[PDB]
Amino acid sequence: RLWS
Amino acid sequence: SLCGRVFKVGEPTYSCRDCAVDPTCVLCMECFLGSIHRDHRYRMTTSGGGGFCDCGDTEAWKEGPYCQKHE
Ligand SMILES: [Zn+2]
Ligand SMILES: [Zn+2]
Ligand SMILES: [Zn+2]
Repeated sequence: RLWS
Repeated sequence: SLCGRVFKVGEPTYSCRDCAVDPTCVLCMECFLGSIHRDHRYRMTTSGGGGFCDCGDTEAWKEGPYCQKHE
């Protein structure tokens, strides 16, 4: 998953 | 046998707009171009670093959860  | 890549700074990242379960789901370039999603609508970003490839997470993709390398 994207890091945010 | 699976991907598990952690994105590096500057690395191209892809999401399939058609198949992603949600907008956090993404693939590294190796997995994207080796998957069905290369022929779908996609969103490409340049990674800031961190985060990971979702190839093989059968709950991240409504179709094509793996690429040809990791199937
Ligand atoms: Zn990958
Ligand atoms: Zn893969
Ligand atoms: Zn797709």
